[PDB]
Amino acid sequence: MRECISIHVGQAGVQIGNACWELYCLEHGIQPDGQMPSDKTIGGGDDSFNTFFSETGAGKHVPRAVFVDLEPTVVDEVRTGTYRQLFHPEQLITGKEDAANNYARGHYTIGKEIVDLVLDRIRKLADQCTGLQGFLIFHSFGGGTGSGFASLLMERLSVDYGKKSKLEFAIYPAPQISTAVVEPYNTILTTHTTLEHSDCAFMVDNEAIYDICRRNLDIERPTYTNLNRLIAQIVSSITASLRFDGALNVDLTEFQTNLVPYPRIHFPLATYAPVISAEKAYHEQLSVAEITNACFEPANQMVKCDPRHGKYMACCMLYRGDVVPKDVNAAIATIKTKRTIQFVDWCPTGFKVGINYQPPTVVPGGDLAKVQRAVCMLSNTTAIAEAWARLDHKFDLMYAKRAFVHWYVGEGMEEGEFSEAREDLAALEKDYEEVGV
Amino acid sequence: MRECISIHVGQAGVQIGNACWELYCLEHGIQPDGQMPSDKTIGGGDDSFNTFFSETGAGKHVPRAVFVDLEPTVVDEVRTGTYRQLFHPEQLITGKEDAANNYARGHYTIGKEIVDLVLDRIRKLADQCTGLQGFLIFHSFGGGTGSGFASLLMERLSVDYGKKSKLEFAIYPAPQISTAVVEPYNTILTTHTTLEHSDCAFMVDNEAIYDICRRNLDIERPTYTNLNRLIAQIVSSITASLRFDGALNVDLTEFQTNLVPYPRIHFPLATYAPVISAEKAYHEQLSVAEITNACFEPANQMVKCDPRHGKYMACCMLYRGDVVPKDVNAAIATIKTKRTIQFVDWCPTGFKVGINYQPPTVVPGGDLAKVQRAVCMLSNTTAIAEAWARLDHKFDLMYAKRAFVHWYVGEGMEEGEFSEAREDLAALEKDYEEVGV
Amino acid sequence: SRSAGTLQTTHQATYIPPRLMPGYKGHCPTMKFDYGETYGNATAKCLQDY
Amino acid sequence: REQERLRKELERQQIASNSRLAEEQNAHQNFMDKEVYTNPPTAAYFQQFNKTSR
Amino acid sequence: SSHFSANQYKQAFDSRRLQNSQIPQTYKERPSSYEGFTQIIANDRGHLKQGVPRSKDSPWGGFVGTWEMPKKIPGNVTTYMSRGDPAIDNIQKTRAEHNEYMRQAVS
Amino acid sequence: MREIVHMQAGQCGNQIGAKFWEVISDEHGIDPTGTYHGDSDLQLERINVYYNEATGGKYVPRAVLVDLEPGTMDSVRSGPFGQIFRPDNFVFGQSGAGNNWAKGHYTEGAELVDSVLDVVRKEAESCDCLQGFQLTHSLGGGTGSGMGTLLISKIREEYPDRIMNTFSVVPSPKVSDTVVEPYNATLSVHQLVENTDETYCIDNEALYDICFRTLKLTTPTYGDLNHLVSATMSGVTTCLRFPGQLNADLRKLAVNMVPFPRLHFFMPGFAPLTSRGSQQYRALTVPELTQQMFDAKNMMAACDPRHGRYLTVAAIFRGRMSMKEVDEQMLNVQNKNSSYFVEWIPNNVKTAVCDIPPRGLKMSATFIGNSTAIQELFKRISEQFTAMFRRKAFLHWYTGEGMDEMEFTEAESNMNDLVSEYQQYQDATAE
Amino acid sequence: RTLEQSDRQIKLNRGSKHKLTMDWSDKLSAFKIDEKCTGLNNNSTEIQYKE
Amino acid sequence: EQLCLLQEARQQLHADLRDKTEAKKIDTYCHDLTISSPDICYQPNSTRTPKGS
Amino acid sequence: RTSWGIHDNTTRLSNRIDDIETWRETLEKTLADVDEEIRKLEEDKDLAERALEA
Amino acid sequence: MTEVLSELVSDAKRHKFSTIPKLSDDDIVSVWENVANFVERHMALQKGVQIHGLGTFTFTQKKIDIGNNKFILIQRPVFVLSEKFAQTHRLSYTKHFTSGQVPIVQLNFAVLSNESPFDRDSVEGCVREVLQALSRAVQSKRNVEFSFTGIGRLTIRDSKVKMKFYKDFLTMMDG
Amino acid sequence: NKNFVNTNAVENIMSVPKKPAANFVDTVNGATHPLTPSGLMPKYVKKKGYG
Ligand SMILES: Nc1nc2c(ncn2[C@@H]2O[C@H](COP(=O)(O)OP(=O)(O)OP(=O)(O)O)[C@@H](O)[C@H]2O)c(=O)[nH]1
Ligand SMILES: Nc1nc2c(ncn2[C@@H]2O[C@H](COP(=O)(O)OP(=O)(O)OP(=O)(O)O)[C@@H](O)[C@H]2O)c(=O)[nH]1
Ligand SMILES: Nc1nc2c(ncn2[C@@H]2O[C@H](COP(=O)(O)OP(=O)(O)O)[C@@H](O)[C@H]2O)c(=O)[nH]1
Ligand SMILES: [Mg+2]
Ligand SMILES: [Mg+2]
Repeated sequence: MRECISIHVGQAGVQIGNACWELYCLEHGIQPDGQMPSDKTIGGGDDSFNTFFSETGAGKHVPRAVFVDLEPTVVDEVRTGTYRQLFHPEQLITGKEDAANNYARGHYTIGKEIVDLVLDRIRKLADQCTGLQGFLIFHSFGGGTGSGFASLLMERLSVDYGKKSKLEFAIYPAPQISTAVVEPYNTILTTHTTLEHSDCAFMVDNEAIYDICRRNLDIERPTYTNLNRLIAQIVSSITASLRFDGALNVDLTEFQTNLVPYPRIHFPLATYAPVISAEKAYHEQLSVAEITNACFEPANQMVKCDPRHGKYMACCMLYRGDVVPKDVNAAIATIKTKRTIQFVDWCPTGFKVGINYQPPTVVPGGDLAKVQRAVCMLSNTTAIAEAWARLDHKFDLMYAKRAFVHWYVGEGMEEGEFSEAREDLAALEKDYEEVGV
Repeated sequence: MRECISIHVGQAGVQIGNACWELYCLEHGIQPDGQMPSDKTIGGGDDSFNTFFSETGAGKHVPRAVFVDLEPTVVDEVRTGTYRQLFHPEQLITGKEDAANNYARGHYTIGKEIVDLVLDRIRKLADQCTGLQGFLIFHSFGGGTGSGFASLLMERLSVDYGKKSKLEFAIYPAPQISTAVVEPYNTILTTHTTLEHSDCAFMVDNEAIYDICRRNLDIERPTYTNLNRLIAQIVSSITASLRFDGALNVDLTEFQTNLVPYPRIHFPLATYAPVISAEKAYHEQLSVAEITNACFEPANQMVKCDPRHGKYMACCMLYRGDVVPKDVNAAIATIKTKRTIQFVDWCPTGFKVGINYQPPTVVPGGDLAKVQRAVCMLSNTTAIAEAWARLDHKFDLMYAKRAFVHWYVGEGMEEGEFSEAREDLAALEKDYEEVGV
Repeated sequence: SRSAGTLQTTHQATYIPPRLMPGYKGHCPTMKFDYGETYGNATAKCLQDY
Repeated sequence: REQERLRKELERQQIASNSRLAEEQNAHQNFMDKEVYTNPPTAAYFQQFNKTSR
Repeated sequence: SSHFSANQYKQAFDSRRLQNSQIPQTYKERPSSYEGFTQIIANDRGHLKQGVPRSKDSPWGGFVGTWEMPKKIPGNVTTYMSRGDPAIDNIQKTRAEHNEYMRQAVS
Repeated sequence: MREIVHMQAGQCGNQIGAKFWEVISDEHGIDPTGTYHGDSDLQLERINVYYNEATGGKYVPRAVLVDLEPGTMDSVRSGPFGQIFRPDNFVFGQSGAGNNWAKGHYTEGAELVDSVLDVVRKEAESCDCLQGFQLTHSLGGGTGSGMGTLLISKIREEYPDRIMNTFSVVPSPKVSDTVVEPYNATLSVHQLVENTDETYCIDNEALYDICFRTLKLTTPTYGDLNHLVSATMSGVTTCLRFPGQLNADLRKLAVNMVPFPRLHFFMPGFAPLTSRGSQQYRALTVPELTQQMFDAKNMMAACDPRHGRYLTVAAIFRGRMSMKEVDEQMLNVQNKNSSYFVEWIPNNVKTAVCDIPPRGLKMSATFIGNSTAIQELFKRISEQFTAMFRRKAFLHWYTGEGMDEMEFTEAESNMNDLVSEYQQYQDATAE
Repeated sequence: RTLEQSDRQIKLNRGSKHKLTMDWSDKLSAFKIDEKCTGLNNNSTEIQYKE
Repeated sequence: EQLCLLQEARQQLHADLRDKTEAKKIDTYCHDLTISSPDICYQPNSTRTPKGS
Repeated sequence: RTSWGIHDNTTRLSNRIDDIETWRETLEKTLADVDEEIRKLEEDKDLAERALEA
Repeated sequence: MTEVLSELVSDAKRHKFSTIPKLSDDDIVSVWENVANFVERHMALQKGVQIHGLGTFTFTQKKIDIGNNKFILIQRPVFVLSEKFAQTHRLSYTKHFTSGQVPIVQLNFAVLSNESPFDRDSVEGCVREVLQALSRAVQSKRNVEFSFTGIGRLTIRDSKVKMKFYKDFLTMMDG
Repeated sequence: NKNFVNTNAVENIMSVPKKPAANFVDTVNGATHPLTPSGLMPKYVKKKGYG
């Protein structure tokens, strides 16, 4: 009834989708075959899974996901291994030539090759849906399919589906660590085209979670599997209220209304607490105030933008577990009295609480310790203007000599798009400056 | 007394009927030798086969067909095949020498040596059946026997039987795939004499069937056997209303009255849904809503044309299997509220449904799957105007300098018939445009 | 020839009787009643076109 | 509830039959890929060269 | 081509209720009344006669493929609030360009 | 199913390609007959990238061997892994080259190019995706330089949308071994810069230095040279054949490494490369592989990385490893030796990770560098060219085979202004 | 001598696989016993006075 | 030359005959299996058709 | 149907035991035919080869 | 219809951002006159001039063997489009069977700058900006008639390229 | 002695964007097919002499 469609575009999107659907199967008791372990009656019989898994006439759970990439390696690796019978093969779209870290290749070239098939699969899934809540689109702001095809797909989704929720889960390029070279070019060109065709975009980088895994989890050399497991925990805490009964339920149509103060300001951060291991959780008494202070601590933020440098606009706190609203209220009151956390003057009511009774599940052989309570901390702050300024500085350094422009132009995008995109994010940068006062 | 005379003209018609009578005898439980098994598998008399099979004094079930071709070996391999005891010997009529892709040779020289004998055999079958309902003419537009002799046969049938219904199944030439050079000449010569002597001709394209088998059944290299199995399933879904029981059932006189608006626009399009194989059929919904959404799709049409680039006139929908009228009704309603389908202005009511109870029968050695639901959609859209205009262009490329015309001139036909055929199909182009206006 | 197995048409390969229709590798695993034959040698042509 | 259970059991029967048909169809497809549609020339194709001195 | 209402059941037969998350097409609800003896205004061919007010739209309907969509899409803001005057101006500019290019592609 | 057509010209190119197919047949477990004898299915999924199916389980390489001297054709047919190749794509001539670029280009070398292009066209439209063309040769002889550049020009005229990567063994002045190699190199660098969009220049003196310091190697000969070259040949295309955490193919490397079109001459490298005496004293860690990538003596193009500024650096890792460790190492090198990096490109590193190591080693690494220090070999070639062009030496051969001195002047001017473009982009302010 | 050693390892592998299939078949049959037991409620029709 | 062919035909028949004798050992073991046999239990897959059948 | 089901497949297994023995015996006799032929050929090889020094 | 005189040269001269704003509309026409004479004098000696840009000028040799060491040759000069430009702008090239027994020489900036009173830095821009202006004219969907005076006219009408060779060229290049 | 930094950025400003490939895929695995010839793009209804 509370159906959601998950579109995972790019290698980052597909790997995050692997780590997400593993956790979803562990939550809903689904084997990597699509079947209940017990019969139809015992060990199940509920209909809580219909937000993510549709049910055929025999009782086979198939996910409401569309896996898209232009290279075949990662999608074929999904098709052959572990969850080979769970995922639908027609919902595992892949192409021949990758976009090769190129926004314009993903937007006008091979990205435009596949968008008809992708929209056909999406409209089949939406016709299956009977009360669709929105599209969770997992991608990166890196190169290729995560920028170009994601922006083109969201443009087409805004064209045909109207004002349905289009929540992005976007991997933002970190201030120091970044893999591609043309990544500022792709990020500028994709934020320019996804400023308008978006409702909200949860912004989750890699370096901050690397520091989190070093400092709080003691992995000291984590990997993409750990990163995507934490991102999967984030998206599960966001989507939990649509599947589990709680004191305060939060649906997907609400995040835009409660986190977007002005148009084009739709980039909130993300934080999960308590992200910590077992030998450290043995010595702790983890409670509502402690995990709220951990959320508001400028070290558990999963994007390298410290909130000391800006003002909060909106604050979605998703409490999940055996949490009590009295201690929720006390913790939020003491955060409001705390001075290091700074809220903007035109927003006295800056908090939105969603309480769910389901305790945080744990992946077997995972990284996180099992806790009775967790918070998904989702803040829209002006501290991201620093990241936008740094990325615009990188774009201006790359664009003063206009290196790596001949690729984009010679395979099809006009050069005026670079200038209008930089103008659009300059306008965004001034927008954040004007919002901050 | 719901008998049907099945005429199969040309090599394509002979092979299609070869795959078709296989499916009919498998549906009615008739052995390849023609003897129905003595009880223990069937109930009582069970004369549901009487629409297609008659009863001799020996208990043999000879079909109400005629396999006519102007060639040996193609009907002779049937005479020496696994169904050598099922067909009456002069029911299968062969010529001696080919028309050889020549409308003139099949219409004026070789056709008028076997047309009298095939009319005599058709007369014997029509005198035997007491509730003669219609003829089913299976042929191809590639030419030779399938065009010239089929046109001559329908011309003689129009004056012999009059207002008796004459359905056709025509293998229309593909846009880019062509096995013969002189196919535009043959097709436009036969589609000048077919129009005033026909009722309704379902239109089937080999390249579209290739694409359907490639993208749905997962056979990357399909074969004419698979093609003829699909047309066999189409005609079985059409004629199941006569043999089986249903909620509301569709006569053969329905297919003319409820599908063609004007006397010379009688070219509808078949579509089968689902067409999925058994490897993937366990892993979908098989709902009537999804199979209606699949039959209203440009990627599943049996002809290679885009129905979104034209307006529909009528849709004859044969629902076959475990279908219910209200889910059928809701499927039709959501199709009517879709964007990409636009009906024509002068046709408010553009649907005609028939609900049957018997599920489709699967051959054990075919490529399809055992399903409880199927839709045979017959769409009379304006998207075939592109196909007729393409045929006119391919005619005007050749006829501008009298290519290949000496064969037709010397083999009976005069020069002017090409001009009248071109003018008639130009008038058909004008009709197809002004209907869409 | 006999040895190459190339005298099978598509119609004879696929239009087999429905009682034996789901065959394996283009044969009938249950309809086989001739075992242990000795009379008959394969010549140079038969062994070359195998 | 009995009608719903009967519908689900009919679906399960269809899944079992389709699974058997699926393994047969996959075997047939692998047979037609790795056999039939291959042309390795035998010794008889090369025997018909250099058999006449003229 | 005639989605002519259901009175009590107009609450049902909605695109939102029948699993169509796409935006719906507006037919003419609430049928009108006529007097009688409607003119034939046609022949036995499909023609429209001479003097008939023929439409100026495409006979093959209005549909654009992927390779003829605009390169830029406005985004359906429909709000015009908390934006600057040049923002309002160029949002109108892209909306007008969108409408013109779809009209030209249809015609 | 993106896949690469391999072409190999001259004796040097043929021997390098033979070693290359030996290496990437070991990586897929393919015997010289052609059958697959591996253990895991990972070596069998992307076997179509370099091999084409035959009857049975036989894998024929998609390689074209071209030479004007038949002796090297016999040698590469009868050498190790000579049975893997198809005898039909062994097109040759029975004349020779004579170390003459004019003879390899405007004479009987252009007689063979019809059948050569027929073979390459057969392999090219025997494809379904056709990722690109990969050529190996040397700019020291006739068939390597002249015929190789003729194939480069014709293939780029045929398919100007495919990734064309050529390796080419550039001549070193302290190796000599030919007297007309500056003429042969100058007349071919013009066709390389204008047509080819990915070039990985390899130098024999750098190969000898790597053998003599990092591997001891009392008598290396030409086997170890082609072995290291084949290592870097496999390490740049490993992500097309094996999956990984962060994939990157030839087009992605060309996009992230080539800022401007005529800026595409690279500096390949490989790690680990450990001597027998130091085998037990070394622990394979990602920082150790990163250092051996970013060591000057480990370079395979005779340039010194300290003697110039890097523009872009592609780092392709193989084996199970940590993305955080890779990212911190490749950020730490930029933070440490920031002076040897252009400041108008932030994040001068493209990073790729494949989790399938070579047979044997658990981890390995591959360096590709678009350094501005590549100009020094071009300057050495240009100064030798003007030294033996000052007195019009050895020009009677080229004028006999049909060239004018104006072609030599064009070659010199193009090499000079290409080096000047390197210097101008090297000595550029940030903004 | 290696062929007669490799024949021993085949029987040892299939002997050890047979011991696993002993244990796995007991788990399936014990699963079905607990499958009918978990489905028993007050309104169960399965239910019986018995000793 | 003929002795090498006659040896080769012996080597083909001996490898075939070695397969026949211990395939009969398998089929006799399945023939002697009964209901009351203790080496009889439920199987994980059982009804599969292996490749090369 | 269950008691007769075991008996039906017990005869099918017993038919295959007799089916292999129809081919195991013929292959065993040909091995004796080949072994006798090898012994005869080696003697006749030796007879002509002993005639070389003759 | 768009000629080469007074529009492409003027656009390449002003050209907002230009490498060579000093050379005049007579000078850019005269350097392409020099290019035409260069192509003429190298094609005369059975060679083929390739310019990265428009395309390549070659022959189509029609060699029928008479017998007794004689042959009739029908020679036709053809202009094959550069496939990079053809793919960039989508023009329908006329494919011509060209053998590899034709030496191919690139455009000689040293030759075009030797007798000219100009230099290499100007003679390179004089062709780069002209190719850029012709590409802009192809974007503008205007009927391009770009001349090669002394050889022939290259016509781009509507997604088609065809070159009309002059009669004197066709009668002195035929051998 | 030309300024390559300026005389590359000039045609980086004003070089030609190419027309994207007018083709499509439908197999969930690639298999690019041209769209202009195919059967889907309407061109013969336009023609010049349709009537
Ligand atoms: N958190 C996380 N980020 C990833 C993962 N895989 C890739 N990324 C991010 O993705 C960026 C690389 O670009 P991709 O998103 O993989 O490019 P793509 O979407 O596959 O499209 P192409 O460029 O054509 O390959 C890196 O900067 C990473 O930050 C992952 O598994 N987890
Ligand atoms: N769908 C389908 N079409 C077929 C089949 N066999 C032939 N055709 C079509 O038939 C066309 C060629 O005409 P034929 O039917 O072979 O010739 P004919 O009707 O017997 O008349 P003649 O040419 O005189 O022999 C081809 O273009 C095919 O599209 C078939 O088995 N299935
Ligand atoms: N690295 C390496 N260089 C080689 C090899 N073989 C030849 N060379 C170099 O190639 C140069 C001569 O090129 P050559 O083989 O004659 O080119 P060709 O005339 O086209 O065949 C010499 O200076 C050698 O140093 C080899 O196997 N490896
Ligand atoms: Mg990717
Ligand atoms: Mg025929």
